[PDB]
Amino acid sequence: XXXXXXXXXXXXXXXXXXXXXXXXXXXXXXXXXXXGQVRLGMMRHLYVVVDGSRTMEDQDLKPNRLTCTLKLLEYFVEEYFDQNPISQIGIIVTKSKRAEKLTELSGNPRKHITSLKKAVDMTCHGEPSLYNSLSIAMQTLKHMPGHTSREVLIIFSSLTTCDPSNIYDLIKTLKAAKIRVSVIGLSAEVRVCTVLARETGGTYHVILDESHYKELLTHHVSPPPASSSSECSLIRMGFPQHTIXXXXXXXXXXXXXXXXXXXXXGGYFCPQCRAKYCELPVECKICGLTLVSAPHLARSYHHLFPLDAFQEIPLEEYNGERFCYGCQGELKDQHVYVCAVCQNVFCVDCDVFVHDSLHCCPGCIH
Amino acid sequence: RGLNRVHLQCRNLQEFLGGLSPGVLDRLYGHPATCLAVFRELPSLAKNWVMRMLFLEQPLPQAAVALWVKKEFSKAQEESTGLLSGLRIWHTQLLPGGLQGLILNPIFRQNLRIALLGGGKAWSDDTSQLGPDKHARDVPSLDKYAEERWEVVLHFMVGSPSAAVSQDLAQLLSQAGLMKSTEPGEPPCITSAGFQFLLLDTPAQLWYFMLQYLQTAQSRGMDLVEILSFLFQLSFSTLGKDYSVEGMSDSLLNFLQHLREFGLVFQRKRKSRRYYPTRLAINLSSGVSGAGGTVHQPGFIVVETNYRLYAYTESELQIALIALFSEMLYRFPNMVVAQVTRESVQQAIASGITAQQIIHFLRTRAHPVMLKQTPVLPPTITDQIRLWELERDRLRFTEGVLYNQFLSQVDFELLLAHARELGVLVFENSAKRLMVVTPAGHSDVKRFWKRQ
Amino acid sequence: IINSFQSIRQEMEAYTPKLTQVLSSSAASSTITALSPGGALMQXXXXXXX
Amino acid sequence: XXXXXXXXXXXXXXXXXXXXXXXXXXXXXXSDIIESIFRTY
Amino acid sequence: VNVLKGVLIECDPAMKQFLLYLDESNALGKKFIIQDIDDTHVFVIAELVNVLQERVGELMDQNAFS
Amino acid sequence: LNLLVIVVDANPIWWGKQALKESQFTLSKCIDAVMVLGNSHLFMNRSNKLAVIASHIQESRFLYPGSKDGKYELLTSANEVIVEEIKDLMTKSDIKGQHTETLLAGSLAKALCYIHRMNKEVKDNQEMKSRILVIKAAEDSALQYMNFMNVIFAAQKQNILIDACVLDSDSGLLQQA
Ligand SMILES: [Zn+2]
Ligand SMILES: [Zn+2]
Ligand SMILES: [Zn+2]
Repeated sequence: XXXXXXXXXXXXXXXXXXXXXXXXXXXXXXXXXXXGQVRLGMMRHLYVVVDGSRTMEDQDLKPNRLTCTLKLLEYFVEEYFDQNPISQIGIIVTKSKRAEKLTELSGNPRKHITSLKKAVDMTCHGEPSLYNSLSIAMQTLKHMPGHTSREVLIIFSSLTTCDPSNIYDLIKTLKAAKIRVSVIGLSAEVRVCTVLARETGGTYHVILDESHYKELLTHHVSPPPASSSSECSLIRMGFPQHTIXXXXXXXXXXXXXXXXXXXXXGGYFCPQCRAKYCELPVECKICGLTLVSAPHLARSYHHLFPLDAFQEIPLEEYNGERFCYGCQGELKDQHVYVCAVCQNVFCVDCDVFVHDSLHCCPGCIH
Repeated sequence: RGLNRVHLQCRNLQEFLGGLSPGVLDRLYGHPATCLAVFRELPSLAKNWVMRMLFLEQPLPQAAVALWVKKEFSKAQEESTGLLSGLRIWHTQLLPGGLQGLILNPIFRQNLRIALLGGGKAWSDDTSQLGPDKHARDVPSLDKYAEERWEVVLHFMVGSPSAAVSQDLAQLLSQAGLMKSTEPGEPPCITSAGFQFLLLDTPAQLWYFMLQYLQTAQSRGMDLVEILSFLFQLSFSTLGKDYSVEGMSDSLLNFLQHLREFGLVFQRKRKSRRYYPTRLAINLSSGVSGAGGTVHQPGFIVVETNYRLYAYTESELQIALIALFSEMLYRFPNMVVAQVTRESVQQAIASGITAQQIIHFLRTRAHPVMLKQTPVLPPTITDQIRLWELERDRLRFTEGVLYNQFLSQVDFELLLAHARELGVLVFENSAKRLMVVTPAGHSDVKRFWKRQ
Repeated sequence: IINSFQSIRQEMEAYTPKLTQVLSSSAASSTITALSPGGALMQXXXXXXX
Repeated sequence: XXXXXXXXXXXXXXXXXXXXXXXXXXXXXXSDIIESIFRTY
Repeated sequence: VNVLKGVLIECDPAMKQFLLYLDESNALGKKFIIQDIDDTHVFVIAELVNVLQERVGELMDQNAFS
Repeated sequence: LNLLVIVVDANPIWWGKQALKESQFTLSKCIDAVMVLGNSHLFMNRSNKLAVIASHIQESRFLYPGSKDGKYELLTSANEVIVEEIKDLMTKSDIKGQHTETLLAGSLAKALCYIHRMNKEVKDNQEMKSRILVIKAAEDSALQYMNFMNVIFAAQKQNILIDACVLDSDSGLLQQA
């Protein structure tokens, strides 16, 4: 009731500035990113199980937990389809001791984000059911092929995990069915989700803030490394070229579509069944082939020959290269970042840009 | 005031240059400053078309110009073509069949190509050799000089005891319609055009000075062409590098020292050979300084939903302006606290201000915490300001001439049709034969009545 | 490699013609002829006759 | 698989979820309550 | 016919019949309104239009006080 | 507010073969068309910005960044620094044999991070749209495809448009970009 005494003063002219700068510096933090030269699960049928519990309506977040969770899942679907194109998502809301396959396992963000914009309007009545949700996710994820790192992400809030049967035989089955389940938890640590996470192979985490929860979902965007158990197969792939209406439709093949459609003149075929698809990449609806344009293999090549660390040094320190090798600007701050191989000079803006978006050192290309 | 009230209309360099003599225009493009300055005023279509057709000696047919544009944009296309045509850029030629060729005015085209590439003139830059000059002036001190001189002129309009205007400028202010002298033992008042001049942007105020200054350029032996070439030579200059005067006539010397009185140019001495084009002179442009922030000065007025103005600026000028369109309560050495009362705005429109001046004034000086809002003003306050000015401006006046109580009905629509024919129809009736024609154009129909 | 290094080291010494060298007007007229809808680089494309 | 791949187990308050009333001796028609009593007792 | 060179007044009908009331009371010097040519428009003698410009707003503000 | 970033593929081997060809069109008219495009872009609006990069065989050195002959003044200073920078670049030069095919991935990387820092320079009132012109005249090496796609996807994310004028030969990676 006396927080007003948190503001001290020594000279009081820049001392209130020092207290405000200490507070504003203590109101921020940096992320923790991990590097690996290890095998990753790059075809990735992930399957999101959201709570629809009573505890979703609690107001620990700035809106209630349903709204914030659903907003960050909209961001999650966006960044996951932005970074892994082959993969798919399916969304289950778990509600009233039963599980509901809200959006089936598909690979385009339009249907999922449309369903989340719908699912803002829900009710969140009852206690969850981890049994039935893992059962529906298992039931769909039995028969995906063995090289797929089949992954479930349970955004789980409440504590009473109201199952209708025994949920250690599910964990033994899902251990044998080489699935991988990771739970992001709200407000607590629950022993059953801990056993599920450490036994199926996943990772369990509990949420402080908006920013920490964004860091956790960003941690689950990237393809997680594989165990010594998952099959390393060789999936047969198809690379259909784009085909416009051939020569002003001189002996074309006028089709409707293949999944309220208009008359398609041309587009993408299939090299297996010779059907008609508008969008690529799409799993072949009548063959079982997977269809790839092949920058969609190049969109996720940075995981395989990855980045390295920047040697971060704040001080002045021998810098005979005053200008940024990134964008030709002066280093007006005390943070200078130097690469490993070429050992050029980069600033903070070039650091965040290279390590988040461009994914390569501009020096090592030269 | 049996006409309408004095609405301060900025010409925006189109109604100025469109409406002159084409010989004046063909002399006007005889310096590359004027060609760049008319170039940047153009809309983006006409911009890209001039830069397309610049390197070309053949009159392209009309079909290609109409056929360079996608179909949906023809409504927003003919404005650029018509604006090029009326401004004597596109003079029309003929392909030897019937195709009406279009070609840029070779004075305009040659001097744009001088503005982009090497040239035969020298932009009237000169220096014999004078190095680091005796009392070289500093760039923030040029900013300070601009602020001092132009705020002295603004205080003179406001009517402070800082009246350092040297009475040629006061005669200019009386001649442009801003400070009316009445009962000639020296009260200089403010016209309502002066109040609307005050609430305007700084480049808009200076360009309105240059337009109403050259509106009466038939007085002192001045010519429009050389003065406008010197204005467009000023606003395409640099604060850092220094200039010289040798290469200017004596009427140019009188205009340049009158311009020194304006504060747009920092001299050192009257008989000197050097001028420093000030930061007011560079941002001389027919345009808008913004809707959230100004390059000149960052905004300083926080307008909260309490109808509450927080001005973070100490200046007697801007305090007087906020006194014009509001009423003021607290004054601290960093801040002024004012409230926008209904009665304050109804006082600000009794002296005559259409309240787009007020809303654009507050948008111009929007404090950088008031930014990061997409409606930078609270729309309750802004729509309340507009509703207050619509309560004050509810009468619309027109001088007319009456036709009433005709003996028939065929001559009724005959007089109405003759009014519509010569474009003098104002208001009509359907039932009781009560028509309004233009009174100045009435004598045509009146002598038609004496002819039938 | 050696021939081209010699010729381009000699080339980029004497430089900057801006008025004269850049465009002949007949090349610009033929370019406008090409980018007009019946010439080269206008492929008679985006037709899509349905 | 099934109606819900299983049913809703009796969480708690199977007598006090919508207690004695499908609106003491009020109406009794709630499906969760009758199925949870069928399992529980 | 009867050519009078008066002044057209455009308003909203509330102020139209306020002008009719104000002309019936003769508060600007004369019966300055000639006739009523619309549901909206009025005619007024040209030289009393400035005293109109002041006193109409002033008397509308005076009517909201008693 | 707009930002054109011209990238001129200054392969000294290719333009050397072009200047020993004794054609009409040499590197001088290429860099002069670059500067006339740059002065035209700065000329179309006051707020426009310009940056001109030259991919050499072993370095991505930028070219950019009173009135004596009648131009606008900042156009004169920009033309002087571009002329002096290409004269410092191409004349004072080197010779190596293992790496003689030109590069385009690094200059595009510098352009991407330059547009990033110049978008951090932008204040809250205005907003910057941006594009990268690529004037290509040589044959691109295949060996940097792993790199090259990456900068394209960066321009996919950063919403930077990419344009290309290829001069002699078609280029599949650049029409792909
Ligand atoms: Zn197929
Ligand atoms: Zn490196
Ligand atoms: Zn940098």
